[PDB]
Amino acid sequence: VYNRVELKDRLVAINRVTKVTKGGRTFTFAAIVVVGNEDGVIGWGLGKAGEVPAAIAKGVEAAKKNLIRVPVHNGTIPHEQAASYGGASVFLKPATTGTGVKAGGAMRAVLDSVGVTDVLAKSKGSSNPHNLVKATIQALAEMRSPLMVAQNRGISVEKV
Amino acid sequence: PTIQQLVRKGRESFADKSKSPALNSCPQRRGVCVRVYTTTPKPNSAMRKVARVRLTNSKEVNAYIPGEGHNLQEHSIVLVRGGRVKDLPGVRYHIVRGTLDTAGVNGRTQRRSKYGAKRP
Amino acid sequence: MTDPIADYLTRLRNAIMAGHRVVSVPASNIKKEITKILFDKGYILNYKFEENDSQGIIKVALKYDLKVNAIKKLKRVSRPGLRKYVGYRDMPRVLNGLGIAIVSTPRGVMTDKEARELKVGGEVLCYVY
RNA sequence: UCCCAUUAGCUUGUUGGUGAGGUAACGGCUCACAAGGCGACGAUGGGUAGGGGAACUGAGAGGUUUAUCCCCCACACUG
RNA sequence: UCGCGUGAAGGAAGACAGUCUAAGGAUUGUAAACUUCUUUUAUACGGGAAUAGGCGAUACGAGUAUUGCAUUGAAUGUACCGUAAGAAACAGCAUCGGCUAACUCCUGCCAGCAGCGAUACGGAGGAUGCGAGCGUUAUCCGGAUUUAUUGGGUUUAAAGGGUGCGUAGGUUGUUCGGUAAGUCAGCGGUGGAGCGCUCAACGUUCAGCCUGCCGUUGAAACUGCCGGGCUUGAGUUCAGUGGCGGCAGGCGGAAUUCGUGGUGUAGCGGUGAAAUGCAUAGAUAUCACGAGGAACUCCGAUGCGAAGGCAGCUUGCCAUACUGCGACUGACACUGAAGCACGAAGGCGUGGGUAUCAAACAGGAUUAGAUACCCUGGUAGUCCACGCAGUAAACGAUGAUUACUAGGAGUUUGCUCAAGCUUCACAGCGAAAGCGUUAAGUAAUCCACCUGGGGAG
RNA sequence: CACUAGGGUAACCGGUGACUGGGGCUAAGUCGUAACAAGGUAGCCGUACCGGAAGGUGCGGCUGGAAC
Ligand SMILES: [K+]
Ligand SMILES: [K+]
Ligand SMILES: [K+]
Ligand SMILES: [K+]
Ligand SMILES: [Mg+2]
Ligand SMILES: [Mg+2]
Repeated sequence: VYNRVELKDRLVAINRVTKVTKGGRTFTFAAIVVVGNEDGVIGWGLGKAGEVPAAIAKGVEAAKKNLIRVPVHNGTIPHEQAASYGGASVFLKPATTGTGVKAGGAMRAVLDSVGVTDVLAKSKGSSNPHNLVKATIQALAEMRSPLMVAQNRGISVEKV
Repeated sequence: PTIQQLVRKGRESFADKSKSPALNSCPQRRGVCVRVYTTTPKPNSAMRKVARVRLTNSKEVNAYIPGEGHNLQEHSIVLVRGGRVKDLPGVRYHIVRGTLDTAGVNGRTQRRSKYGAKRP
Repeated sequence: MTDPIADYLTRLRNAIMAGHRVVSVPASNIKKEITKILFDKGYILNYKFEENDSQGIIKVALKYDLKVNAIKKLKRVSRPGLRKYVGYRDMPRVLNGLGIAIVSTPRGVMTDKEARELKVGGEVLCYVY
């Protein structure tokens, strides 16, 4: 995964995460954030702070710190790709130019942050936000451009 | 399983049961009020009005009476539809208000069509 | 052995996973054809055939970048338990045209591109990309 | 071209041959030697359905159901 | 199901409702003042659906004129006055979801879920959907991959048969030729753009699939079949090395039980403490002789067997494994539904035997009770032979076969090498614990099994 | 020859019956404490015998057990 170290922020989900102590229950606040510039660079992070704005800010900082470069062309994907992370599995396929993003939720947030316009996306695992976004970014990272495939194989006129 | 195992045996698909089996794939049935009594919910502690009714399809069931104030009594012809009550074991049917012997709720000004009350 | 072609694909895949540079195989005619197809399509560095007292040996030197192999996935399609036959009008595209499918045809053993050019179908041996 | 092996053997004109009769017509269709035929690729027995194109509905795989319409089959209180 | 109407443009913050004595929402909403009539009503004109005697002449076809003919029906449509005049409901507003003040109740109630019993119940005011409809119930599909060929799984969530042998069936190392069953190809037969509805649903026409079935010609890479080959898989032979592998016959010492006799006398035994029990008509202990039954200390943690299992010594008869040969045959292979065989302990039947231990049973203790745990007795059983029975946490909770993929620490045998035997541990796998060359990694073949929990094996 | 009608034995599909036994859910009134910690006698599987009841004991097996 090429790290490639302005991107807008998208809040995927927040969680009311608790703790048990003899005195009582102490509550934290977690948040998954994805940063992207709709260009081919997307990062994700997890903020774990007390207040909701503090958690969102920490997640934004973590997502900005951890960024990768996703090879894209126009607004579609070069080929179909399936990837599983944890209890979640994702499948992405290219679609027609006048189709838009056909998926909702964490998949929609990740694909909007990466800027892909036309894509057919389906989730076959669980609806966990962490594993879902991680599987989607893994699927995007394992994606090879036609130029990259040509460079790895040799000649660039292999498709003929 | 292997391809030959599937060829020899195949796959078996079950049938989903119907949530209202006493209706016999009908929207509503007609019955007579065999008994009219009151039951206690399974953390609610109310007094829910129910009627044991013998339907014309040769079946006896328990039907809840929604609303406040029922003019029904024993040996009354009622219209019974589907729909169960969560906090009451047993009963799984409702009695339509404003049909046959059952009368509409008096003094109702909202949700009138669900309790058979005309426009005032 | 049950599926020698699947065994050949598995040997190649295991060598790629282990990051070896060469891999040896007990030779066969259809496997000689498959490795020739792979070499002319640009997935391995080179090959060599050694005709010994046995059926023979195939030695394949794989292709690595300046440390990623040129081959990403090998998938056997027509297994003995379920044979797959297709025509030229219904032949499949592997990795949306960026990968190949080795196909045995009455005109010989070639890829899906050459098979669709020659208008002939047959057995789909494997998907390679 | 539906389920049941908590349905394993079934059939005695049943399988074939000769001859005759009968039929619009071939034929155990019927009437006067050899013995067979059919079954774990499900005979036989039991339960339930009229069958298709349509129609509805799934990216596809398909599936559901014959409400109107069209084609075939069966029937006209019961034999 | 489709289409239309219930009016169109201006008119400041009336009266009456709410929420706060004024302000905000209803609200440009009403009231008047200016036009239009789709539509309703009254009148008139009113289509379309209706097309079907001579003059060639082949003497008859056939081509040309005329005649009446509408159930729908004042029905489309067209036109004329005088008028906004005749025409809007239903659901839900705490989250999922679009939409919030006040009064009730504090049971009555409501719910698809988180549930509230109120930004959830009932009303009043406003809000939000849809709209001649709006909701409730019933039925069927998709999301559901909740039967998974495309497209799931079985160590611990449901899920590997107790283990083998094997029938039908499924699968088939390498190579040289034939054939054409599967497969592939060709040729035949068959089965979106307009137009009209004033628009639309809807009618109607052509471009467009026939990609299902059948016939007829060709191709030979792969599967199948036929005819030969090869030795690497498989098997046979030979040599070496084994072994708590099976069956059967003999031989043993320690401990312990009983009977009969020497010595000897105030207790022994048991428990947390005791007691029930044995013992001066002679115990425990101790020395002998006689008669028996059961189990095999040290080695001893490792090895063998398909599994269950197998341990004193020795012999006989069997089986089997591992390694190699320059010996042989030539794919003879894998798996395996039915069936068959074996299968711990406990249990059953007949005949033996019967020392220890010991269900049931009896007594003594502890407890509120003790139908138990502790103690003392004690019969089946535990042992042998033959025959039934067919179960287990029969477990590595992990089926068999084949090929491939990293390192460390030990160990046994055959000699640094190859078999086997167990724990840390790359890639990879997994939900995680973890597995990791003896995989739970990468792949192929066949079998067994799972589809929410009880009911219920 | 067979449509029926008649007797009789045999099936299958069904009702009812003096009396006699499981299961589910709601109450929880009573009686004990079996399991979860070494749950106060480690637990569980098979089998046999015996108890108001959960259970107890004997024989073999397992760790899905402590503790040494
Ligand atoms: K480990
Ligand atoms: K207890
Ligand atoms: K205990
Ligand atoms: K065992
Ligand atoms: Mg389990
Ligand atoms: Mg096993």
